[PDB]
Amino acid sequence: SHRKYEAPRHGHLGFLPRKRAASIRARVKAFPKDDRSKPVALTSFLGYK
Amino acid sequence: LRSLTTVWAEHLSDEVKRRFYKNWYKSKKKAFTKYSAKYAQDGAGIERELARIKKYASVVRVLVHTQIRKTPLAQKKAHLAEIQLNGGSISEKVDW
Amino acid sequence: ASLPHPKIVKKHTKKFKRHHSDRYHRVAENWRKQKGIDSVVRRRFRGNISQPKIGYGSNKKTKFLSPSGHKTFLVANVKDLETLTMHTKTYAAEIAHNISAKNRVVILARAKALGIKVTNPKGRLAL
Amino acid sequence: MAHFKEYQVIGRRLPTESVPEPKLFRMRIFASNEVIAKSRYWYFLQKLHKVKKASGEIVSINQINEAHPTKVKNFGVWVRYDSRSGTHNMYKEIRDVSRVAAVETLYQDMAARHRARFRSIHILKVAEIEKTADVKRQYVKQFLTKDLKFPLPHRVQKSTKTFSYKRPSTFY
Amino acid sequence: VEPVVVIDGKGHLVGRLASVVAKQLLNGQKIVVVRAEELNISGEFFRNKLKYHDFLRKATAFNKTRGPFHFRAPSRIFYKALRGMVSHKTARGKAALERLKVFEGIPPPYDKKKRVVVPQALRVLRLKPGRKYTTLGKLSTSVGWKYEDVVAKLEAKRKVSSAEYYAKKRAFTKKVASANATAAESDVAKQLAALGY
Amino acid sequence: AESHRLYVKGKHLSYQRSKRVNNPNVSLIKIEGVATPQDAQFYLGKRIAYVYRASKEVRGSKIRVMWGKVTRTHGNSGVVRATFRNNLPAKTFGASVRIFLYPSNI
RNA sequence: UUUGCUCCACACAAUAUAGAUGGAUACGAAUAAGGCGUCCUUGUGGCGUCGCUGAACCAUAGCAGGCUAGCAACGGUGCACUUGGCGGAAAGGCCUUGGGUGCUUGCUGGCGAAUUGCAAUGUCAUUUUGCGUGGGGAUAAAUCAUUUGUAUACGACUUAGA
RNA sequence: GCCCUGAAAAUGGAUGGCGCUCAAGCGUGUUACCUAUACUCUACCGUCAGGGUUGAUAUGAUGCCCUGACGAGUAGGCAGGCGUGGAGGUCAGUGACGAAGCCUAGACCGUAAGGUCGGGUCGAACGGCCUCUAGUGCAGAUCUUGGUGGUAGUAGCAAAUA
RNA sequence: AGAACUGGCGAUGCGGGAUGAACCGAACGUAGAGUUAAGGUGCCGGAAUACACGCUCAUCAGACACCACAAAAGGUGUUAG
RNA sequence: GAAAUUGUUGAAAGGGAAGGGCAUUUGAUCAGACA
Ligand SMILES: [Mg+2]
Ligand SMILES: [Mg+2]
Ligand SMILES: [Mg+2]
Ligand SMILES: [Mg+2]
Ligand SMILES: [Mg+2]
Ligand SMILES: [Mg+2]
Ligand SMILES: [Mg+2]
Ligand SMILES: [Mg+2]
Ligand SMILES: [Mg+2]
Ligand SMILES: [Mg+2]
Ligand SMILES: [Mg+2]
Ligand SMILES: [Mg+2]
Ligand SMILES: [Mg+2]
Ligand SMILES: [Mg+2]
Ligand SMILES: [Mg+2]
Ligand SMILES: [Mg+2]
Ligand SMILES: [Mg+2]
Ligand SMILES: [Mg+2]
Ligand SMILES: [Mg+2]
Ligand SMILES: [Mg+2]
Ligand SMILES: [Mg+2]
Ligand SMILES: [Mg+2]
Ligand SMILES: [Mg+2]
Ligand SMILES: [Mg+2]
Ligand SMILES: [Mg+2]
Ligand SMILES: [Mg+2]
Ligand SMILES: [Mg+2]
Ligand SMILES: [Mg+2]
Ligand SMILES: [Mg+2]
Ligand SMILES: [Mg+2]
Ligand SMILES: [Mg+2]
Ligand SMILES: [Mg+2]
Ligand SMILES: [Mg+2]
Ligand SMILES: [Mg+2]
Ligand SMILES: [Mg+2]
Ligand SMILES: [Mg+2]
Ligand SMILES: [Mg+2]
Ligand SMILES: [Mg+2]
Ligand SMILES: [Mg+2]
Ligand SMILES: [Mg+2]
Ligand SMILES: [Mg+2]
Ligand SMILES: [Mg+2]
Ligand SMILES: [Mg+2]
Ligand SMILES: [Mg+2]
Ligand SMILES: [Mg+2]
Ligand SMILES: [Mg+2]
Ligand SMILES: [Mg+2]
Ligand SMILES: [Mg+2]
Ligand SMILES: [Mg+2]
Ligand SMILES: [Mg+2]
Ligand SMILES: [Mg+2]
Ligand SMILES: [Mg+2]
Ligand SMILES: [Mg+2]
Repeated sequence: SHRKYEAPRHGHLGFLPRKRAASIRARVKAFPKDDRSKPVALTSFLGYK
Repeated sequence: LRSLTTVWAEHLSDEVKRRFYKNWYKSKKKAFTKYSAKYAQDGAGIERELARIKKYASVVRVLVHTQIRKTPLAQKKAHLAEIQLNGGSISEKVDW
Repeated sequence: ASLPHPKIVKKHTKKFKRHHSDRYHRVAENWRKQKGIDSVVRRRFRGNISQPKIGYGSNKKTKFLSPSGHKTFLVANVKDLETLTMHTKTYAAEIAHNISAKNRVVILARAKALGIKVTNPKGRLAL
Repeated sequence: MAHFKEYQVIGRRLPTESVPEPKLFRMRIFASNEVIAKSRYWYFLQKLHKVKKASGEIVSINQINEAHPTKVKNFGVWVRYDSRSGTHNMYKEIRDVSRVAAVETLYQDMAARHRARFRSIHILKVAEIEKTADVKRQYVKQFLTKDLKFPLPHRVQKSTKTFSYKRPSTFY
Repeated sequence: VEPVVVIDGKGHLVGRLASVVAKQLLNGQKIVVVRAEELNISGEFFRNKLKYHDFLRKATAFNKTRGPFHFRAPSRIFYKALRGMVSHKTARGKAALERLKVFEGIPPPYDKKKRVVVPQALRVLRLKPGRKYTTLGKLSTSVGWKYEDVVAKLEAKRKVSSAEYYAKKRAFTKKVASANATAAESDVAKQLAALGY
Repeated sequence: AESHRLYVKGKHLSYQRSKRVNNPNVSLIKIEGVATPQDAQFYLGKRIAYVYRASKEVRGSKIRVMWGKVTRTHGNSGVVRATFRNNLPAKTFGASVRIFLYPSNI
């Protein structure tokens, strides 16, 4: 009929589904834009917290 | 974006080698043993692959893995993963 | 071997099963008429089963003939069998279901002599 | 309403004892068959005279053929028509080769430009504009200028089968 | 007619191209459609952009998954137009659709095969000159499509190779004509003229 | 040589039908290369075979045939109506079909 | 786990088919403009020509295409081989070299065909699979249980174990 | 006249949908074409009507033969029939060499109610015809009694310290 | 909500109006062949992407009776008077 | 020693029910008539 009072929803819908991940190693979905004028090197690294 | 080839190093640490397995102890550990042979023959095949990466390919990533044994952890099985390589020029990339 | 007759035409060979006789076991297949008020079947809405009606009735001519041209006549014994003696081209004897095995062989044997056809000549045939 | 013919129709009031030989009136009528024509005739007569069909008679019906059917002509046309909120007099000019073709496109034009159907129109006059420079509507004078010529740009030829192996061209 | 008909999308009117493709399937004719990004729609770009957003907002209120799916790619805007012209929930319908294939660009096999056109859906034969229309590629790239640039690139590359193919061919038929000529006015040739050849 | 065909290629289109009711007793055939009812007035009468395959061999072959004939022309673009000995299966809509040249009139 | 797997070859069996029956025959771009040929000063160039549909082009004769001979050509084509090159959008296909070999209806000969009885698709395609033989080649792993806790309601996940 | 402004509602959405712009839109004209249980012709069923025909020595006179028209149907009327218990008559009916019952995507007759056969199972009685008689035909009535399911290997089997 | 005359629905399927008690067409024995009604013929979908003359371009065009709505008032858009 | 309902064996079908109508393919199955 209409809330009555207004509040923000709870939690962010841009993080669904709130599912277990397919892997312990989260995936790099994106790399830095490439500038081919610079020397060659990695763009990421592995380690343990 | 579509993967075209992968070229691999000749020798591969047991650390990576054992990521390719689920029952390492019981296994004959034959992983990459026919591949390793491809170097023998002058080099021929690994070249044309590197060579073909060079010719086509919009991007190049490197296959690297952690030295998990240099780490106090228990799990002997390392982590392997692709890292995009940004320094200049496709060919300069794959040489690197 | 029967009187020649016009091509026997059956008009609706499919059996008229009861409505929903396929839907609940409690409803037998035997034809029964819908009397209900709203009913699609009684109302003849495109799509449902047909109902028997007099249009389907068979040619006065070929009605009652079985494929071979002979009206069938149920038979209990030789006396019965013999009522067909002047009508071999028109009737065929069916031997009654409760006639014994040794009595069938008499009948079968006499029908042969009389040139009378038998529709079920392998009943109880002690082979 | 169809493909037209033009008819002379002649009618008169029925004769009587005291008034034998009543006056006789004629209309040129544009209809598609003689049955519509005769009816149309009585429609307008009763818009003019004390008569109904019941108490009057058709004396003659004759089709009139165009005099020079392969001569181009500039027609002037006068019409009365009914709109959704009023009725109206009007003048168009049509350029064709017979009155009968002319009346066909008029009826078209009225239906197209003014949404007027057949029931709602009254042709008043259709007459040949004898000398140009009495032609008045521009969409016609346009076609009287000397040594006239024009292209027909963007040719669309009609394909006779679903696929084509070329790629067409609108040259012409 | 042929076992497969390859249609060059370019210059065609979506819904007319769809309408004829549908029928052909249903009648047993296999079809692949190419360069679907060079497809046309009447109405200026903005109109079909607004129409596309209209489509864009229909979705299952409880679960936007189950709801209407919106494909942004030119081939697929196309396929949609098509599918609606085919009774796609019937087996006979599924069957006809499997005879279809749509492509942005012109990928292998087909780039060396010949493509045809459909005059009754050819914009430059149909649209009144003056009317405004829309190119699928530009329409799609404004509703999410990601690959206009990479198709353009591959095409320009394909377009070079085929310009050669051609040039060679034109070179060779020039010879062929010159032969078929060093042999006109011969007896056999005059004979064939008589018979319409 | 390489062509041995003595028939004209053809297509099982629909059954005769309304919007919402079909009649399996009449099939509608599109005859390759026939575009007008006048054009199709030629094939009226010609016999039609729908030739198909099966797994059980029979009278010798693994090839069976449904036979029919063209009976009238249908509509404005050379489509034709035909009846068969037994109505055609309806998985056949879109299948090819053979029209012959007999009974001949030339 | 009673000799298993894979690629190549034919063989037998099954199995099926959304529907072979001469050929899917490749610029691009424009449409109030173009294609082609030619010349040239190479250009938004000169000159010529074409369209008005693929109603085309190519192929097409021979026991569903048999057995044979010759001639004129030096051309065409099929097949397996071999030379060099191209194609990554799904390249998985295109072009080129050279010898071999079949066919050639380019032209001219010899022989054959019947009785399938006046029609009856009259069987000439390509799908998947199963099992023998033998010509190449190859010689694992996953799971249960056990175990870790970066994981967990149960499954799952993540470690570890000659 | 068409178009545009005037023109604001609640799940996402409806010229029936796709989609259409010298229309696949609006007005109007001209042909062709598709298809109702309707119309025309034909076969067959049944209903009603009009004729014909006792003449034996062969079989239905409620018959047989010619002809014409018609056919929707709730409530409701009437008619001709199907089926069950039991009774009079009859067929000198069936049957332990297998009655009755039960089973059977086997056969056959009837428009239908139903009727007949085969095969399996079974074990002591049972049927056709003319008549007589009724405690005579079920899907429902939150119907009566009995039996059986899905629910479901589910809720659960956790108070009283071990 | 209540009367008048007729025709219908109720008691009635069949074709059309996507859909729908009453609208349009047409009323039903079993069937073959033909022709039509109302309504249609781009594709869904049987049937001309048929002919012809105009009109209309809508940054919420329009698209067929019953019927699933729009009005006063305005426009130097465009058309014909 | 029926039915509901159940187990096994054989056969078949199954992209948000199943079942039904006209029609035909395919598989299985079967009557009759011929001489
Ligand atoms: Mg609020
Ligand atoms: Mg998972
Ligand atoms: Mg590779
Ligand atoms: Mg009942
Ligand atoms: Mg009810
Ligand atoms: Mg009711
Ligand atoms: Mg005159
Ligand atoms: Mg299939
Ligand atoms: Mg030129
Ligand atoms: Mg040039
Ligand atoms: Mg020039
Ligand atoms: Mg050509
Ligand atoms: Mg040969
Ligand atoms: Mg492909
Ligand atoms: Mg010879
Ligand atoms: Mg082996
Ligand atoms: Mg609207
Ligand atoms: Mg429509
Ligand atoms: Mg119109
Ligand atoms: Mg009828
Ligand atoms: Mg009649
Ligand atoms: Mg009645
Ligand atoms: Mg009784
Ligand atoms: Mg009784
Ligand atoms: Mg009693
Ligand atoms: Mg029998
Ligand atoms: Mg027995
Ligand atoms: Mg018994
Ligand atoms: Mg006893
Ligand atoms: Mg009695
Ligand atoms: Mg009682
Ligand atoms: Mg009952
Ligand atoms: Mg009960
Ligand atoms: Mg009940
Ligand atoms: Mg009841
Ligand atoms: Mg009960
Ligand atoms: Mg109980
Ligand atoms: Mg238990
Ligand atoms: Mg429990
Ligand atoms: Mg406790
Ligand atoms: Mg408890
Ligand atoms: Mg009532
Ligand atoms: Mg009614
Ligand atoms: Mg209907
Ligand atoms: Mg409506
Ligand atoms: Mg549709
Ligand atoms: Mg159609
Ligand atoms: Mg026409
Ligand atoms: Mg009105
Ligand atoms: Mg106004
Ligand atoms: Mg105005
Ligand atoms: Mg017992
Ligand atoms: Mg059936």
